[PDB]
Amino acid sequence: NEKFRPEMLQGKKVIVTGASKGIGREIAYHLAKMGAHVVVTARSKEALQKVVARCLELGAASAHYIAGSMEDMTFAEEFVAEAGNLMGGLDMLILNHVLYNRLTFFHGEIDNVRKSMEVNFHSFVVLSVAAMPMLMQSQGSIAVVSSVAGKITYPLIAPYSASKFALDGFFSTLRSEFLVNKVNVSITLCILGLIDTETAIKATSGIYLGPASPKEECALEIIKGTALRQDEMYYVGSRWVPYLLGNPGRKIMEFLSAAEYNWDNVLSNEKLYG
Amino acid sequence: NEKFRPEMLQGKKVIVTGASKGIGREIAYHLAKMGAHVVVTARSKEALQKVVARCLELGAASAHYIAGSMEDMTFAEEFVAEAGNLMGGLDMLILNHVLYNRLTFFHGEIDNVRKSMEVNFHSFVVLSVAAMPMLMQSQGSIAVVSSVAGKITYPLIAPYSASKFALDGFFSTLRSEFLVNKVNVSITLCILGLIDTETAIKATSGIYLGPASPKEECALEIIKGTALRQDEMYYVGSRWVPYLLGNPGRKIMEFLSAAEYNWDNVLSNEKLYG
Ligand SMILES: NC(=O)C1=CN([C@@H]2O[C@H](COP(=O)(O)OP(=O)(O)OC[C@H]3O[C@@H](n4cnc5c(N)ncnc54)[C@H](OP(=O)(O)O)[C@@H]3O)[C@@H](O)[C@H]2O)C=CC1
Ligand SMILES: NC(=O)C1=CN([C@@H]2O[C@H](COP(=O)(O)OP(=O)(O)OC[C@H]3O[C@@H](n4cnc5c(N)ncnc54)[C@H](OP(=O)(O)O)[C@@H]3O)[C@@H](O)[C@H]2O)C=CC1
Repeated sequence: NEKFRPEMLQGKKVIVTGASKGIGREIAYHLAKMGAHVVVTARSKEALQKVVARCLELGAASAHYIAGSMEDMTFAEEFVAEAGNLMGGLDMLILNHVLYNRLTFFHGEIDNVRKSMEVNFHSFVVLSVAAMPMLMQSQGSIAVVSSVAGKITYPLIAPYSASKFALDGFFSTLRSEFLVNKVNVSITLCILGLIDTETAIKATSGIYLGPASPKEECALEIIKGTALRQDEMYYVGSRWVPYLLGNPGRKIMEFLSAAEYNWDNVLSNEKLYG
Repeated sequence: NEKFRPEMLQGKKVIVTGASKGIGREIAYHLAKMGAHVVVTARSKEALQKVVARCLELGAASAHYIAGSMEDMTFAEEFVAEAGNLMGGLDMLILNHVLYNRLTFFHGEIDNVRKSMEVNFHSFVVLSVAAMPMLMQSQGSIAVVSSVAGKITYPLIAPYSASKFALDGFFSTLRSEFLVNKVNVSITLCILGLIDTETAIKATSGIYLGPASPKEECALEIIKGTALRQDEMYYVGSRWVPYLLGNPGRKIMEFLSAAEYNWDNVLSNEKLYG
């Protein structure tokens, strides 16, 4: 476990959300080629059926889908339980689905804000909570798929960028707690630049003109970084960009701030209850 | 308009949320000493009443309170309209209320996550949307009260930190678009370190031991930065901390990314629709 080897996903039990098309579908493909057990989800029954059949073709140990909407928090919680049952456990939770709005100036569409927060952030939280016990018993891993727009802001897309930023605040804090605690569930935040997904290409078409990175490789890098158990994985179309997105200032401040807690109390209140 | 002068708030029409205690109450007092028109809100009717009477005493041009809960998006939208009518307009919207959770390791309390997102983030957005036409006609200003834990993560407090990070993703993008567009409503993100608020002193008591900055001055600095129309205002108990909080990387990458849009198309799509 220093360099990635495809063999590391052999027989591992993996959930992939938003896997009927785009990057998600690609993640399933690569996991199937590695011979992982795979449970795939999104809203479209027929699209997921195709992915499932393709994954068995490619050499998945097993492949199933459960269709539903990630704005229903009850489905999200119950999806994880079914997924565990079909696999007899869970090694990796790949949180990938997303709601995209139109690239537009914000004009007070508060329903876009709410829907984006529901689909892109709250459900990732619900999925993680439902999966935590299985991940803890397998010392497994969570991929939190985000965006450059979750580290930095871009005109158009405020609703989306709010939800992605929220992911960083929540999961980074969680990892930080897991580290002190010492939980042995790893959390990888994936910071992706523009990707040549069909929705993204259509979305950005007359609007944003920077180059797009390929989805097949993107999907691979997500699994690499999650398997290698990294805090962050950057796939952003350049080697110098990630240095400007990982602000060392925050790193230093988080480091400095830890010496400000009284760990004796914190750790013994935790053992008392909660 | 280069150095702050108390005169700049004289007769200005200001909403302050979460203003029955802590920093909010201090904001109302400072605005009253400057002779502003003030509408104050929070859930506690009797605590608000006291603050209003103190504000009139301290020299407010006028002072009123409307009590209600920022979990209720209907109240938030109707509060801004009533506030505007009491004052005949609005020059400054100070978004300060917050729900605090106990400082505890996260153990799957999804309701804390939901409620924090509701009170700390969604309501900020609803208030701003409701206020925007009055703010556009006055070319006014919004203060978005955040935290160091909205730029950086801290163990304990994950749900809170998600909400604060959300505010940065949302409002910073909003400012971006306002500059392009060219709206003339300023948005000041207030990054506060530890403040000697009663709630904060109780909350952190046996747990976090860093020094606390005074709420009276904190409240003043929030209004100076908002009146001076700053993108960001730092009040963090140190002069070098802000350097580590404002990632220059982010600013460079935002500046570079701008030249990546086709603004001709963006601006003409805006002009035809939306
Ligand atoms: N494409 C890019 O340029 C970038 C992508 N990313 C990130 O990568 C991830 C995937 O992006 P991408 O592959 O382009 O997205 P796509 O639009 O290609 O695919 C999104 C997937 O999520 C599913 N989905 C959408 N809405 C819901 C819902 N309400 N409930 C359940 N499932 C849903 C979709 O299926 P269905 O619609 O049938 O439900 C689909 O399977 C996201 O987290 C995104 O933020 C980050 C930066 C850039
Ligand atoms: N205090 C500090 O160490 C730090 C504070 N900040 C920021 O400063 C701001 C003020 O915090 P502070 O003075 O410490 O907090 P306080 O607890 O002192 O004040 C909270 C205010 O918000 C109101 N409020 C809480 N919940 C709701 C609700 N659901 N609906 C409407 N009003 C509500 C409270 O009254 P009621 O419950 O009666 O409604 C009260 O008036 C916050 O945004 C905070 O995040 C940032 C960094 C540090």
